[PDB]
Amino acid sequence: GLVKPGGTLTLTCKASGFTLSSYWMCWVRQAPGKGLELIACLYTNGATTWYASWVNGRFAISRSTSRNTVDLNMTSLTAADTATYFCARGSGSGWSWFNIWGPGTLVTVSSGQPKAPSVFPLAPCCGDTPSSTVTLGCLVKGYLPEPVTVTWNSGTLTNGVRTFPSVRQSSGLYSLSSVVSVTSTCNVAHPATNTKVDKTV
Amino acid sequence: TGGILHYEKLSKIGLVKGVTRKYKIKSNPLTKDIVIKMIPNVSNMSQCTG
Ligand SMILES: *[C@@H]1O[C@H](CO)[C@@H](O)[C@H](O)[C@H]1NC(C)=O
Repeated sequence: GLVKPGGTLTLTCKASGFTLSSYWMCWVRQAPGKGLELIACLYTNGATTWYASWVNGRFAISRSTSRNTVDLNMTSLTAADTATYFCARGSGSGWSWFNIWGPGTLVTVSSGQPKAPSVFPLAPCCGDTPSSTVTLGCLVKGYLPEPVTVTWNSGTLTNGVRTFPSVRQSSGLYSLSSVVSVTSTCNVAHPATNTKVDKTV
Repeated sequence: TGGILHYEKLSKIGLVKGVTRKYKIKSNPLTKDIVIKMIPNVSNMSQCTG
């Protein structure tokens, strides 16, 4: 997900439910909070390619044809290129609608380098009166790569889980918050910085 | 049409007079244009075109 303005990145399809060579394959991109945009398809023969009008040779598709993978190459990246890049299979060998969408890979262009997340235990103090309904949770801030995973005590109780979407501060880093409710217990991992800390049950 | 082939002597040597036909040759063509598409439209089955 980390990349420098003007750098290069290579992605891969994560569908893995079929033989990749026998299907129509596009790469779909979606800027955060924006509409879906189609980048580039790849015919089953493997030489003929379709490209949108705006790429103009900036992106390129190929397949490993041995490991059953499909790649996308990027150059001269800018802030507009920050998006989630979806590998979409398209129902048939030829041009068609997509019925299988890959999980997607987050991509972030930024002058900053990966920052380890700051985890805070937010909780109503012990001094206030405890009601029958209690609400607890964790808080994560101070991290630069967008993707976060918020699990809770290894996820054995997810009935009251309520994770919130991330938001940027003015300096470019993100912060989220998660709350729970149980009768009168938190692990957050950030893979890009490889931090998986969990304390203060 | 008339006779200028001396058909009697010809008949004696095995050439019997047959049918007499007119002579018609093409002329004055009428020109019309038409488009022929050598590639079919496969939009309704594009998924299986490959
Ligand atoms: C992507 O392009 C760059 C520069 O042209 C090149 O160094 C890199 O090997 C390419 N990656 C792939 C997977 O083709």
